[PDB]
Amino acid sequence: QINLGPSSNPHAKPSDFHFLKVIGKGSFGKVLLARHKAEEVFYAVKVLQKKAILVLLKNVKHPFLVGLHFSFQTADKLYFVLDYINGGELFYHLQRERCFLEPRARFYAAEIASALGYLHSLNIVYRDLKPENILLDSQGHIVLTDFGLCKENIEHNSTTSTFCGTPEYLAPEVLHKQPYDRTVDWWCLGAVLYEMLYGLPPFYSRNTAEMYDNILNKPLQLKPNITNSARHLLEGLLQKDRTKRLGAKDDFMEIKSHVFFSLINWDDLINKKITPPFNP
Ligand SMILES: O=C(O)Cc1ccc(-c2c[nH]c3ncc(-c4ccc5ccccc5c4)cc23)cc1
Repeated sequence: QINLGPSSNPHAKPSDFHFLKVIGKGSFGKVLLARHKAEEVFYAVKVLQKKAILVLLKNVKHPFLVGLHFSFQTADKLYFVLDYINGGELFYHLQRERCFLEPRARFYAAEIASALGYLHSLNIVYRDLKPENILLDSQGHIVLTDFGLCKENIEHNSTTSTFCGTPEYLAPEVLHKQPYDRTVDWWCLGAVLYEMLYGLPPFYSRNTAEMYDNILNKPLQLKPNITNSARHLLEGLLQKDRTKRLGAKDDFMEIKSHVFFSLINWDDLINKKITPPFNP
């Protein structure tokens, strides 16, 4: 038996679920579309094998983090019942539109920002924010797929391909392989916003090794057609030196109070009062 925390359900079994189709295979297992036999509703169920593991689960609730309903385990597998977020991946919409308008992009960046800031206040670092970790809900609000699995305890192939790697934003410090502090999430935020405005990740290249080389050595070139506030924020968030990066000295308060997010009422944002610019 593995300790799963307060969300643990000693009664729940795989026999309670009707699995329909595979949702998505990640680094830490597989996610499947399942309909509860009794309750008659749809859940995204993440399954991870117990032989893959070498104080493991710490679920955090937030209007912009996916909700963990309960968790259960068999002799071989672990199950994590999550909200089925149906609005589709944010970056699917991005591809279909080539890029986002600034008010649109700000909205999404702001919702992600708040969730990251809240986690840091509880001494939790997101570590590896990816476009595949960002979804919109039925209404059009940002939902992050991370629910609290201790990632530094799961055996998985992190092997990187030569051309056309898995979309991910590796900060300069992560490439040097230095411990994750909060400021790594701010780089990821900046990279998410960069891609939202420009259509591709910062320092992008078809060659993965060339891409890493850019991240480390090539100066951040921001093309025109974005506002000064957007320009200044990206310059701040995509600082290669993490002691100079925006949100180094005062974390979320540096992002929250930035001129780019002037139009954001953060109280209304968490309370989902600002209606999403796009409805799925
Ligand atoms: O597996 C990993 O490591 C990382 C990871 C990835 C995803 C999720 C995830 C939790 N809940 C979810 N609900 C829905 C979806 C989802 C996916 C594709 C869709 C395509 C079209 C329309 C709706 C779609 C919905 C994905 C999740 C959790 C962990």
